[PDB]
Amino acid sequence: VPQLTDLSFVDITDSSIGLRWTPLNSSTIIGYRITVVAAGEGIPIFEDFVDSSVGYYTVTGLEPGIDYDISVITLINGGESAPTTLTQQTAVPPPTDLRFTNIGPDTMRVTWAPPPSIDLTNFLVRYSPVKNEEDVAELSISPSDNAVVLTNLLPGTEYVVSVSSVYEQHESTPLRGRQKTGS
Amino acid sequence: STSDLIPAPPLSKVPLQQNFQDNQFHGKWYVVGEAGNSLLREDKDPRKMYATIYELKEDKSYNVTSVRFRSKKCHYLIRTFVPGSQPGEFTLGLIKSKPGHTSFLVRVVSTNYNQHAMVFFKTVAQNREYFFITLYGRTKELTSELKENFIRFSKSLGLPENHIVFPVPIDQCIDGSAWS
Repeated sequence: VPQLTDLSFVDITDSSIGLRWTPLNSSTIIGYRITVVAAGEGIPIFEDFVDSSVGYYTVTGLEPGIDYDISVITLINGGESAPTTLTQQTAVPPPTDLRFTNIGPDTMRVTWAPPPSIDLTNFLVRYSPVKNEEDVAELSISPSDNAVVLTNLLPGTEYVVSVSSVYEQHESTPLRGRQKTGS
Repeated sequence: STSDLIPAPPLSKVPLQQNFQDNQFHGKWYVVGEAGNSLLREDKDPRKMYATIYELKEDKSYNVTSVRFRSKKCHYLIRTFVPGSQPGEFTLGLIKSKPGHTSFLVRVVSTNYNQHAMVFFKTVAQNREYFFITLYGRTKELTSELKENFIRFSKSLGLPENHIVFPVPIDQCIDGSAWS
């Protein structure tokens, strides 16, 4: 009974994991069971079914920073495949609500809302002009701060500011916007 | 995923090993028994034994490695157990300084360090609390009175017998030596 040979993860967030695979070709194949387990102790979380034509599924409601085993099993009438199992760790949750305030010709203020009740080791701000991406700046901001003021900026110039949350060596997907300076 | 679940017990029912010694607890443990509110005994394809290796860091946290035989290959996971409020309690995940909103929580319930232990695990997904208990062994075999005691404790947290499993011992992957 064939297994999937191309199961892969996509859209990996702090609370969810996406799956894609190529559905197989068989009259016999009726669907795919999906099994989610908390990795390590192997704590069963849930199972879920999709039909034979479906090559996509999203695991939701997961907890951030934790390791899960996800497997997909091919189903026939009164039988099934060996599981195809992969292990994936949910992301660090990003900040939200990027505002730009105090717009000068050589300075701006950047505010974000931290991910609530998550204890990060730091934030990480990257800024660069739009027209010269190779010239990037990195500031490491205290996990208790929610704002930084940038200085020494070129006037009349559009910047890309991004803020990522960081725990140990893992970091979130970036929260990214664009403000330009005055003249 | 919407079916009913046996409630996780209060932490008043999950006591810690008294005077817990992180240095005596380190090293390799075989998982001789398992119980949980989502765990169902399935004799058509049983759960196999695996080992964890708890390595004590300078941090005072553990670098816990799981070794499992799966899909004809040895499988290795590594996690960091950060210590919580009382010796024998650990957290995983990013939520730590907010008790009772914890992602994943560990409590060593009893152990004599050189033979056996019982460890309680509790986590959340989709607003539903899952809990799990392991009977650890320094060897693959344990005495029938230690297993009976595991069954007893598991019942004290509200699990019936069909939520309790004793994994089949295996030779693959799990008998690795390693210096420390």
